[PDB]
Amino acid sequence: EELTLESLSNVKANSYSEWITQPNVSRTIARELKSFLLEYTDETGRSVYGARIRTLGEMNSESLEVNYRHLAESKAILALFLAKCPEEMLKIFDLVAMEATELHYPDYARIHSEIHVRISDFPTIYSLRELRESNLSSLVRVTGVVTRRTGVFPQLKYVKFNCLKCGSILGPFFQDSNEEIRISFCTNCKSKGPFRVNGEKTVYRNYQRVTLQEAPGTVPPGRLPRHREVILLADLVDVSKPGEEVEVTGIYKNNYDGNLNAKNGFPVFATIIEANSIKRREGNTANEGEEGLDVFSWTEEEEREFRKISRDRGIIDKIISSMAPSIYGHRDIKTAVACSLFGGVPKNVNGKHSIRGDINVLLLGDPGTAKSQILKYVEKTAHRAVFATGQGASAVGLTASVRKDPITKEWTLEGGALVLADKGVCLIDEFDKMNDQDRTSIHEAMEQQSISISKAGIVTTLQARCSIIAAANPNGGRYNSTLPLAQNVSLTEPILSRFDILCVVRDLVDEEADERLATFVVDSHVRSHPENLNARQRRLQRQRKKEEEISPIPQELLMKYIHYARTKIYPKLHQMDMDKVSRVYADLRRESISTGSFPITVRHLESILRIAESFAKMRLSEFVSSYDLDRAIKVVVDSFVDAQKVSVRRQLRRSFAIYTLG
Amino acid sequence: DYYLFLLRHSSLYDSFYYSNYVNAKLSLWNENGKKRLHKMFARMGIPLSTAQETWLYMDHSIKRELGIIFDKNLDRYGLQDIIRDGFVRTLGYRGSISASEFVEALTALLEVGNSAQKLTNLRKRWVSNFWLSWDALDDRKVELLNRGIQLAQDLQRAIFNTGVAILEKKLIKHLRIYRLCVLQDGPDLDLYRNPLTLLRLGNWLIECCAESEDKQLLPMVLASIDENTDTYLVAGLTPRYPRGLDTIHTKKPILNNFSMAFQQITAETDAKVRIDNFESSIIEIRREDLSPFLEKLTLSGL
Amino acid sequence: NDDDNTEIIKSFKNFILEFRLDSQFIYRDQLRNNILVKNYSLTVNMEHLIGYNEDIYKKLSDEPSDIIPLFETAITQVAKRISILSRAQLLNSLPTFQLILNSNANQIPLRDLDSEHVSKIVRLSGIIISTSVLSSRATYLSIMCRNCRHTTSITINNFNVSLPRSCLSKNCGPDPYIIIHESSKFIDQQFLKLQEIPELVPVGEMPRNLTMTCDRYLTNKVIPGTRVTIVGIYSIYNSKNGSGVAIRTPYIKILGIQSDVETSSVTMFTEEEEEEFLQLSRNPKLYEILTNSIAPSIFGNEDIKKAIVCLLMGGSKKILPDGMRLRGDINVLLLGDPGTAKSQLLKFVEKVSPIAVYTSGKGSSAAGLTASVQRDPMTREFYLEGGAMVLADGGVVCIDEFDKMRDEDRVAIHEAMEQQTISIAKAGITTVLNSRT
DNA sequence: AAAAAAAAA
Ligand SMILES: Nc1ncnc2c1ncn2[C@@H]1O[C@H](COP(=O)(O)OP(=O)(O)OP(=O)(O)O)[C@@H](O)[C@H]1O
Ligand SMILES: Nc1ncnc2c1ncn2[C@@H]1O[C@H](COP(=O)(O)OP(=O)(O)OP(=O)(O)O)[C@@H](O)[C@H]1O
Ligand SMILES: [Mg+2]
Ligand SMILES: [Zn+2]
Ligand SMILES: [Zn+2]
Repeated sequence: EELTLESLSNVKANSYSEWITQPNVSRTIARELKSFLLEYTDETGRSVYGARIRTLGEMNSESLEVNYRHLAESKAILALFLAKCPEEMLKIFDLVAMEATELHYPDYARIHSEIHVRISDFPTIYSLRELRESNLSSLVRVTGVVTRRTGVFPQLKYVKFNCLKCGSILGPFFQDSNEEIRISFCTNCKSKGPFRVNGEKTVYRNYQRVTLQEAPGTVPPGRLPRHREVILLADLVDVSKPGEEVEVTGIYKNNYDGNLNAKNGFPVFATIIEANSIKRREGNTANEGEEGLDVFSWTEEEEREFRKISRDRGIIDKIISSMAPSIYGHRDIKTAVACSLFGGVPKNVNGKHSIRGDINVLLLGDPGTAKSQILKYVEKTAHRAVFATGQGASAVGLTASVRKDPITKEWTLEGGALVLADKGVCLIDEFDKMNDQDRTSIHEAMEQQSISISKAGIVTTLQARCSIIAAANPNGGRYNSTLPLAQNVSLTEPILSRFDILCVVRDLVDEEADERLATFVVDSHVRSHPENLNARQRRLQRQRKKEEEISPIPQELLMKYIHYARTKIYPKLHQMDMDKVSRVYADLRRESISTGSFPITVRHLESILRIAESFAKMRLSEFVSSYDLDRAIKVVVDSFVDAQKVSVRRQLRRSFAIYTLG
Repeated sequence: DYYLFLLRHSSLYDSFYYSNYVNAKLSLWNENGKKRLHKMFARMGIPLSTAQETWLYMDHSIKRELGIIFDKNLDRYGLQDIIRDGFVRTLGYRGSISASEFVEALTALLEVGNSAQKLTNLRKRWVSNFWLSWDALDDRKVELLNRGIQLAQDLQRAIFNTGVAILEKKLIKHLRIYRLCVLQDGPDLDLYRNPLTLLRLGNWLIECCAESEDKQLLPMVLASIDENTDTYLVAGLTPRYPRGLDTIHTKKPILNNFSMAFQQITAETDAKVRIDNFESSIIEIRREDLSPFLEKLTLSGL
Repeated sequence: NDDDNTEIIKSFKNFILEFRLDSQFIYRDQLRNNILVKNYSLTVNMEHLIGYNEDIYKKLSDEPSDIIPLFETAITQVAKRISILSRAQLLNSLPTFQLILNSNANQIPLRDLDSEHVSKIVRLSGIIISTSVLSSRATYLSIMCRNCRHTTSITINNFNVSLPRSCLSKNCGPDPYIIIHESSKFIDQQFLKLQEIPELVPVGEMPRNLTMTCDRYLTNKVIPGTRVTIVGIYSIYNSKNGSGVAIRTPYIKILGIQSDVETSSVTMFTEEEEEEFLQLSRNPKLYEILTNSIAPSIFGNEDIKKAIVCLLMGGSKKILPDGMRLRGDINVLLLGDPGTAKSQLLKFVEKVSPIAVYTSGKGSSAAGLTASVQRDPMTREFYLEGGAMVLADGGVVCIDEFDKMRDEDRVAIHEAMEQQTISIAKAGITTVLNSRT
């Protein structure tokens, strides 16, 4: 038996589907696939799939992710076979993956009997409009949005029957999730008769089906969307959420239907898509830095690099300077944004007191100050981001809404904009113009971190953990430096007090500043010109060279670092000065409304603590040191003092200099 | 039986998590320890959700084959010294109790239950706790033992939470003769006014220190704070050999010279201490008097 | 086949008749005290069953729906043994006894339930949102034929039967049987809906609902809006009337219920807690020990806490022979500057009160508070559905951002709070409804 | 057929 790879080039059967299942070639495919995933070497010289299997064993999950381009660069014929005949290849590849997993963990079958594989990124991408007859029974990659999700129900996987006319027990049968098992002659007795399921000896799966429309960002303008049906098997249940744009790699298949034939009067068949991989594509449209189902996941070596680079001196400065590397100046805005997207620690006292652990930021200033670019970068880098703007958002659109389901005909809850911002940031542009009724509906979202609805006989409370970043413009289009903040905007104290860090940006006239800004802008414009081994990695090193000149660290490493710090590190607060902070709060209560107009309350003390915890988080440290508290108090004092009239700004600056000596 | 913390009354995951020997051998105070523990569990084959259930409802087949699972899996991680032989007592349909679990329950019930005037009040509280522990001995009472078991769990949690912070902060100063660490500030420091609780913490710390690559056997000094009295409670601790050592290097157990050092310093210098505990290596010293004293102990022949 | 059933019944009867700790046979005395008060039920604790013998618990955990009825008939056999005399040879109005279980196993969240929990005993917690009306079920059916016209009896168990084929032995039909409704035994069944607790919902998701079924004594025990702990069986029932292929909607069969309120709200308290409450009432500084206990995490406010305590205690309801009503509650309004901790007291007041609801005045409507007139799509009939001010009847309702509430919505509460009754007239429904809060 | 929630004038 010549089980050589080159013998697979030429087919002897009429089609691939009847050739792959041949016993002679199937074992060759299995052994070659084993030699592939046991020996594939990455750029560093180590088997990446080994680390993948170790991590899978740690997390005891169900899905092992195999990269498509890895299987394409080496052993392209197997990739072609997978692309043309997915159903017949995934079974063999699951078998070999199970063998590989049991190689590292003997007796792992007790944890789970079968393993499912996932394909990372197929080369060709289609749309819902571009679907034809040719691409049937083959892998497809479809981008869309989720509209209606049915739910979770079990299914039979290994079906057996007991025929009582002859006492015959049928063997284990499989189900294709869309076809009913139909047996004609009922095994050896060769006769049809009554039978029963006898489900005491059976195994179960769970499924979920969903409706997929077209993304409004890719539909032709003024046209209508197209709908398809997507079926999710085990380990893919509840991964997708309503209203979330997704990209699904799956298999295209067709089945008969009666009413569909009746209405059209022609032999037309229905089509469904069974999912094989899902990738969320909400907000973060930047999808060129790295490949994979998720870009916020880290390997063990990346964790090691995080720990190695999280201990160097002055990492806070590098993190701040590496954010928005194409915007000149505005150091305070960068620091505030970093402290807002790193967050704090929520506090629960005896399960009976609640302290919010997220920081809000309000921006304000003159036009032409690139606030919207900062907001766009924040949306790009955050894991969960939602963009609202001006009057285009309503009060019930941000919060939860109640809707009557057209099918079952009863009221149900519809997830609002803020619900999608859980463990994330919600970004608002043109905050000032938004109508007051559209603005007063986020007070609980800012402070109470919970949404309560009592409408149409439904009384429920919805949790919301979101950070709000807003941008606005002052009255008259410019900030009058010789007037207090109370006469610059129409917002009141109840909304102003809920913002921790408030930044005021002024556009002045300076010669050397203008020359420097012009030089930086011109060099940025020249830098981003579209015209200046494997060519792809040469393009990658060119991108890295172009990137290293404005940012101390690469962007994808920064995103994974932010995710890791938000997930695992929880700072603790023990050895801090009681009296310094208490006296500073007393001093801020002094002056303020007693001399000016800006409101200061107990919320700002908790804001100082949260900023200190955020600064502790940035270093991947479990305990808050004194330097972090000094930085936080300096930031808060500067932000307070830099929002007064020009008559008292110098006086307050020299009055508050005793707390931030350093 | 095994060197495990309340195996028959807590989940197997917590039993591995809180065990002092396992902690020392696998460094569970950082994340690599938890990763190694998860590798251990996955290779043994017990599901993470199954291992986090009560021992009563834990799967019967795995409870039966646990011995073989441990025998085949512990060798790679090097925990083959955890298996030993112990005594188990059963009375009717009540259940099963082991000697180690019973003594831990008794110790914790002694620890927790229910200037000079406050010291006398503390001492009478301690004698009342002793009487309650004595009453708990008889077989007719079991609500005085379930409470002790749950208090043991709580106290071990608190000790672990304080020790991880100490090891993070690196408060263990390495002097030329003896190591030193002082719990100047932190949470729940009022619990450590009990000498037996302080000895428990010191035992865990000395086990962690011994289970390292350092080749120095030095006595350890541990101190705490009682802000009401403004006094330090200082206890001297002896070094200990690794539990997995032969008898040839056990010619004589390690002695304790801290009592002699303290008595000599107090007899040659008018320090404001109060040496009255039956344990001669535990003293109460003043906050302002701790340091000079310390240098004296550094300069005196130990 | 029958030998194994007899062995299992004998094992359970031996467990009941032989289990003793110290000098008391607890279960026999429990059966006595239950029969004396006409509560034909028995409560089994898992720890006792495991301590007695492990094989019985193993068999119960393996296939519960097949084993439980054997235990529930062994219980009634023992009850007839130890409650009536043979008299050398009647009423015998003793139905099959109900079995209730308690356990302390690890809880399982609702969203964690999957295919591996089918036909297993699980313990979980949720919140009750709606209770169905009780319906009847048949247990002992007297069946009459039409052609041969003989009598037969059918005994039906509730766990996990159709008209028998052919007659009992001329030439009758396939199923020539009818149901004799008189001389038949019936029981009660009820349906409940369970919802995930707010603090355990995963990231960026929405609560999921589940359906539970209870029967006999377990019915009419809970009310909507109360946190409960349920132990039961997670099984699946097909839906012929009702997408997909070979689908099966799951549900829960209730075996045991624990509640914090313990359905106390006549007096259900025993003597120990009664004397404890009396001794606490003898404390001469109980007012301060209660004022200090209202949100000890909030500093400075004292008159607010005294007002909250006075509201929690409530007034004394009064009625007159003339028919007029007098209100028996006090309403407290907090109207002050921001940052003075007003909502943090509202959530704590919601937590302390036995019956309370917390809602915002912004996301609320007049029809979404008092009573919403829904319409069943199937039978096409109108019926009233409760809002938020009827769920909080007999308790306190927590409203924040009262000024953000719409003017048209704020007027419906006038009569509801000044007379404690709401009157509705919609689609021919004229009902006065009581709401005291 | 009748009640109740949402966006736009
Ligand atoms: N250092 C810089 N500061 C400000 N703007 C900069 C800087 N460098 C470049 N720019 C350019 O300034 C422009 C400002 O963009 P944009 O008009 O969106 O800002 P904005 O005034 O904050 O917007 P909006 O109207 O939403 O308030 C961008 O085109 C950006 O490329
Ligand atoms: N007296 C106080 N003692 C302790 N904490 C306080 C006190 N007053 C306010 N706080 C703190 O204020 C924070 C915010 O309070 P909260 O949002 O409930 O205020 P509020 O007065 O109800 O606001 P609003 O009027 O805007 O609804 C909380 O974290 C709480 O700890
Ligand atoms: Mg509020
Ligand atoms: Zn046959
Ligand atoms: Zn007949």
